[PDB]
Amino acid sequence: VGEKGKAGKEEIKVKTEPGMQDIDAIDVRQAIGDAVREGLNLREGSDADMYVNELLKQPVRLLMQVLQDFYTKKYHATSLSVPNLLRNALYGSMLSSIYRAGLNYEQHRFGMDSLCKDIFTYVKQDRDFNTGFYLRPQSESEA
Amino acid sequence: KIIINLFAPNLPGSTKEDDLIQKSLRDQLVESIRNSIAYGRNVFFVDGTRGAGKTTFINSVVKSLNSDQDDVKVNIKCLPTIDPTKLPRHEPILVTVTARLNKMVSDKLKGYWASNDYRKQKEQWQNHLAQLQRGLHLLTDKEYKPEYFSDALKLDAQLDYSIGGQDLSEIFEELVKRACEILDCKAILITFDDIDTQFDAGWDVLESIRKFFNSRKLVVVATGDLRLYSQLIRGKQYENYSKTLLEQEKESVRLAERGYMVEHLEQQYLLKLFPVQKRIQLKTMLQLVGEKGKAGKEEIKVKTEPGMQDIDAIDVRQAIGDAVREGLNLREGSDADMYVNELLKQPVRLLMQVLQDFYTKKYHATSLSVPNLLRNALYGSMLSSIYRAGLNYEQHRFGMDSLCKDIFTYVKQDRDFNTGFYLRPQSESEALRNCSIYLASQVSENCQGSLSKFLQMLLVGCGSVSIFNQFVTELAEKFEQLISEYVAYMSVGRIESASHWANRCCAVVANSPNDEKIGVFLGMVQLNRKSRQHMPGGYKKFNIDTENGLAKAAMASSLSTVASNNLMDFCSVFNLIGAIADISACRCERSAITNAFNKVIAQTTCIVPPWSEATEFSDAITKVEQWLKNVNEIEIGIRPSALLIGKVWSRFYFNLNNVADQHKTRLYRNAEHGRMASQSNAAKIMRFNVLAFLHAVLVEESLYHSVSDREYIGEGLRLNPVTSVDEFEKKIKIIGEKLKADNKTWKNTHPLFFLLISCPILHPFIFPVGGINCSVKALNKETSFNKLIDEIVGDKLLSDEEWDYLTKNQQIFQNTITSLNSSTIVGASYDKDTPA
Amino acid sequence: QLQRGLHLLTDKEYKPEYFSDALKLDAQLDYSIGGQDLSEIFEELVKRACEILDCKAILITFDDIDTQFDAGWDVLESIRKFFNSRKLVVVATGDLRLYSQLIRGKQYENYSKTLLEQEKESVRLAERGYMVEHLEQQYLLKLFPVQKRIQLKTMLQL
Ligand SMILES: Nc1ncnc2c1ncn2[C@@H]1O[C@H](COP(=O)(O)OP(=O)(O)OP(=O)(O)O)[C@@H](O)[C@H]1O
Repeated sequence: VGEKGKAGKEEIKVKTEPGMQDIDAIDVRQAIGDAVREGLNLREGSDADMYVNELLKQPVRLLMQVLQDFYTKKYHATSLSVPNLLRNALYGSMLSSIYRAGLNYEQHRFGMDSLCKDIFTYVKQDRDFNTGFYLRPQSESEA
Repeated sequence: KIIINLFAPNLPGSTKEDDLIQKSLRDQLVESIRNSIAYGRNVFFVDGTRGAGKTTFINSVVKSLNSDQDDVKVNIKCLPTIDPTKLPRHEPILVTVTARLNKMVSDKLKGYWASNDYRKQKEQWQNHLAQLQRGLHLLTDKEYKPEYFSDALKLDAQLDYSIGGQDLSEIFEELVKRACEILDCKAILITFDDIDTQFDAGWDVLESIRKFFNSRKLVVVATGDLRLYSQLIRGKQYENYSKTLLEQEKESVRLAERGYMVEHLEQQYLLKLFPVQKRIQLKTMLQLVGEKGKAGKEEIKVKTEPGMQDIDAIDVRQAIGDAVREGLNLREGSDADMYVNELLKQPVRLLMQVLQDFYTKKYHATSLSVPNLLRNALYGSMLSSIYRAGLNYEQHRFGMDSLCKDIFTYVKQDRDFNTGFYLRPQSESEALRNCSIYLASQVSENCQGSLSKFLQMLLVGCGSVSIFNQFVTELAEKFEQLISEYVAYMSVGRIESASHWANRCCAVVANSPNDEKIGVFLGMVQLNRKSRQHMPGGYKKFNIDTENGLAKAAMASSLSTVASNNLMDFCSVFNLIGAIADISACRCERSAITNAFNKVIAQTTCIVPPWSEATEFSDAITKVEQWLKNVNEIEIGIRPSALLIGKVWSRFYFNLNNVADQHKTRLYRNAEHGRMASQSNAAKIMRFNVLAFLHAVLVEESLYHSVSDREYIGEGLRLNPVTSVDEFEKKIKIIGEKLKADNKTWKNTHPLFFLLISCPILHPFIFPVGGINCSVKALNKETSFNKLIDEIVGDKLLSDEEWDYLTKNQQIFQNTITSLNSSTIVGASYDKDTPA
Repeated sequence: QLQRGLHLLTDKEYKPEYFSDALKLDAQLDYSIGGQDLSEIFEELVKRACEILDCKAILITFDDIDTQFDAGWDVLESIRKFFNSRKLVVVATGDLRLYSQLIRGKQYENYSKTLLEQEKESVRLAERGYMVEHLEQQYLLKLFPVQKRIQLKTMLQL
């Protein structure tokens, strides 16, 4: 699908609601971009571009599981907390990488001090000190 | 409406509707299952840690789907829940599913009313069972036999079998399809119980689901822990590797990618089996009850005593709090609910067995010692954590000595020597966080209805933690060896008396290498034991016989002697605290008070530790006996806590650091009078040291003692005065006019502080002769300060002439130390003078 | 009847077919405990032998295990499991610090080999040593009461 400015090999579209017409199906990058931008609270910039690109680099199974879980939960909730709903979707797929790092994998332990421990564990695992706290996917390890 | 009955059995089998903690999940999981059938593998997962209630929850789902069989348009038949841990070791899961499915089909065959309908479908079911019978060896074979090839080519099975290879996946798929026709259902629900007891057995469950349960006629729900499944799956992907490659490619460049590859295999294996959109997390009790005031997800109530109805139930958050508010002797605030929050995050099995062992022994006792009831509950509930943390397990030794040993070892592992003696449930570990509330119930139990034992935790429990931190740790494996000497020297867990520990503690504060040779240590002053030439002012060798009856007795307890290279008499404040603890243990008899007064000064031979390289007397016992009778009449209603004991020591210990160095240099030639705040002679160092402890018991106990419901110190800055008395005076002044506003006494609100301000030993230290500052404003605050003490105590400490003699620079005093200021402190050569 | 139950001593596995012979009460001796109890069969065997021999008790004597101290584990296990009756007196000889070394090795065999390798930290290893030392000091106390222990004296003492 390219890199948001390239005429890619294929044009993939996603139906994010039940009964959506194939004609009115938004682009795959936009569907992922909607979750990242409205979930991680980002604007139109290189910060969101690298997140969505990294989600494209994920396996198709992992990509669809994030896509399916996020939008299926979103539709039921609307009948908001998009970051929370995305946190539900991001949790399941990015769960095996949590254990490889040492994150907080208990929802009851979703304490603000744990995130400080999590990020400190993250930046320690990232091995970058002056830029690790940016929470950028600049690492060379998929975890 | 979730009403948990604590006196009910509260077991997965005995759990019914209206007391299911997980009800929104059960309602929404059933709908998700039904919708997936109305429209490959259809597998749902219910996640949760051990004891989260997976077995209780998943049984309700089977019950929910079983009820109203024909009424629901979508028909689902549920097999009985399969528990992999209780199955035979080598019995395949496919055998278990078929055996349970066969009985469900067989009972339906016996239910028909038409002979031909029953006869025709019975042989079809038997035909599929025979095919499965023929092919089960494909699972349990250690090798292939050429005789099987001729059986594989047998295409006379009479069924479709779109692929012919004797595929057990296809044989079971047709068997399930036939079973749905007989049972008249759209799908069959295979249910798997959690594997937390033995997760080794969960590999066959995982393998069977992907190999055999791929039919659209099958829906699977499994419970367990994903992190427990992950280590199970990842431990199998390591078995796919060739072992020879493992030792040969041991380099970190290939071992990293090998660990990376297994993570990729584990990540997709978990995603292949359990889709994320099908997963469900069992919410913890904290996640269901909410926070302090914010409304939670559901509202849940509990029944604490038998025989009440549902309207008498109370919320689980309150019931756990009341067991901690009373069990740990904590008032409502940010330090009591953190224990409730920590218990809410605990597994439900662990939480029920806390609220059961507590209230079962509370209703059977009230038909008390609530701290003792909770401690018994938390002893068994946290028992595995206690063994892991290396504490004392014997219930027949739950005494004062064991508790002080636990505190030292708890902070030895908590890595928190600064504030780790609050026993706060704040540690990153799980065992130490569990023992943080078991030990916090130990303190609230042993130090309940007592004063001698409360100071024992304050001085020996919290004290030995702090003295190690600042005076012994600098010498440190060595650290474990050093503790093997520090605990042995200080006799932690085997003390005789608080003064005996103090006679060793005062050495330790001096054993540590301190510069400038000044004898103003932390919480003590090293009074010179001899004299020489060039002694300016009225300064001489310290004398004990100079003081009168009570003054001699009070300072005799305060004195300590170390048997170093040269014997060094030490006067401290821990000895006063040690003596009070020893005296408060003595009963009303006057034949034993003199023993607690004389065991402290004589026969004291404290050798340096291995890590160190180098009749007016009767007029005081009548006051002690009166105070001792005043102790036993109020000390019963004393309700302290591990937080309060630690917090009091925290304020107390910081003052000793302030006094030690702020008065270290302020010693000059004209310091004997102590008229001005600049002069800080040895009679002022210890005057503030005692006032430091009286203030630590003043502010901290006004904040956390559970007997008081509303604050008394009030909004302001708490600076624990050193070199001054004004802010100490004002806080007593505020409470005096505060207790009068609501017409409340000075005894019930501050039972702990009242019995220490009225202690006969501390009285000659409040107003010494080299003490009180004599400026116009200093006497202005101290005139009311002495009056305030007399008012709260109930009797005058100094008469009109006694105060006037101290303010204006002879009449002997028995309730006031005199010769202390004349004494000179070791290493303080007064070659200078006090600046104006 | 003792021969019928000897297989339990030497069997390397349980035979489900023997459960039918572990349920028969056809014996007129009327053993109070459930069927196939070697500890009980030997008790009436010894009780019967006391009547024939016309004696109050039978003295079972064991030599020392100096030349092979692994052979003494069966002696220790047979004494507690079987030789516990008012009709039986047992006298054993041998180095007590050799029996202790033999019992200590057996108490370590009750630990799973995976746990021993996976928990080598000092805090757990020291606790294991305390448990093993406590376990084998009580084993000697039950097997050999202190008031019945006798220590041979050497020439220097005599
Ligand atoms: N809905 C409930 N109502 C009351 N008590 C409950 C409930 N759910 C769980 N409990 C309590 O918590 C305990 C947890 O046991 P449960 O079997 O439900 O959990 P599990 O650890 O996932 O299962 P298993 O015993 O199979 O390992 C129960 O024994 C019971 O005491």
